[PDB]
Amino acid sequence: IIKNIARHLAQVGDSMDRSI
Amino acid sequence: ATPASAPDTRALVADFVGYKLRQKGYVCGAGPGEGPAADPLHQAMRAAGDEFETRFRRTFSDLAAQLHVTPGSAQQRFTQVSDELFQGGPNWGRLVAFFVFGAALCAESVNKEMEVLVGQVQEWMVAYLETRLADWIHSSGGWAEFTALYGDGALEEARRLREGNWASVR
Repeated sequence: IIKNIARHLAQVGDSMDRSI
Repeated sequence: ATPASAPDTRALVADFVGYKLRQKGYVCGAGPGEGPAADPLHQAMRAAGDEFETRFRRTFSDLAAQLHVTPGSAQQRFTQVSDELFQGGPNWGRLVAFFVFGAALCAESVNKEMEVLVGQVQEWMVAYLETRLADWIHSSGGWAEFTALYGDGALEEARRLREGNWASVR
């Protein structure tokens, strides 16, 4: 559907969680 | 030595959702501090929707806002956006996002007296976990490796910001 959008929350979440 | 699970996972989910629902009205329970317990499940569930959030800002609203630019849909698109990336990157953050997305929407739907939707979401979650993510869960041993994933938060040398000691000038 929207992998670009999914990637956004994915990368942002991954980085922010592990201390952006 | 083969320890068995006394309570079913759904009961824990209900306790988590119920707890979150109670947390916004009347804090009921206790404050777990110094005293290692044999229950990392409840702690993991708590962290799953508290760890990244405490180091983020307000993911409960920000994540839904920063991704609210592109025309989305209802709940069928919310939990689906998490699985979308799961198909090409079952990273720890994807597992957390999938859980927090469902939990948040379910907790909201429960307050909105929409158990009908909650049952559908949970049904889909269980189905997906035992269909597409079956092998993944089997590899992670359920939440086995997850316990070591939420162990720390600042410890990361993959893409973590290089500041102070590392990169002082830019």
